[PDB]
Amino acid sequence: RICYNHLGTKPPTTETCQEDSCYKNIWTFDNIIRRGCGCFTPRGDMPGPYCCESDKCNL
Repeated sequence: RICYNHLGTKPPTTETCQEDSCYKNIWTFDNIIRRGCGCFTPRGDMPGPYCCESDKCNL
């Protein structure tokens, strides 16, 4: 659905996707935070990223 596509420091913008969820985690590759659609990959208690089930919910 419409989730946030803001990339850590990159310019923050929303992005429509298929997963009604929105994943926003600090773990990434070159940047740091990344808001997308769905949940992160290593879901668990060790990591503390942010997944959600609403549009633009990972702001």
